[PDB]
Amino acid sequence: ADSFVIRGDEVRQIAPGQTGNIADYNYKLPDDFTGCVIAWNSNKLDSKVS
Amino acid sequence: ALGKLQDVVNHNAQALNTLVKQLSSKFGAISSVLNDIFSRLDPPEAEVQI
Repeated sequence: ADSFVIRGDEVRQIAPGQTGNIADYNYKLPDDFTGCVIAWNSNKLDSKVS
Repeated sequence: ALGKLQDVVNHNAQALNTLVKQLSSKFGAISSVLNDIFSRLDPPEAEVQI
C-alpha cells in the first residue's frame, strides 16, 4: 500500500507507461503492473487559509 | 530447351522475393517500422501493434 498526495491534473500520471514530472521524478510504476489505484479529493483537510 | 531446369530456379527466387515483400506490410497497424511504433505511442497500445 503506497500512499501520498499530489496536485489535481497530475493524477493521470499515476499509471503504467506515462510521461510527466511525477512519473519520471517522484513515483514510477512498472510497465507490467498489476494492482489498483484509488484517488480522491481532500480539499477540506489539506488546505489552509494562509 | 532447358525450361524444366530454369523453372526450378525461378520458383526459388519468387519464393524469397515474396518473403521480403512481407516486411513492408502494416498488417493493420500504424506503420511497418516497429521503431517508430515504439517511439510514437504508449506501451499499452505498442504491445498490441507489436
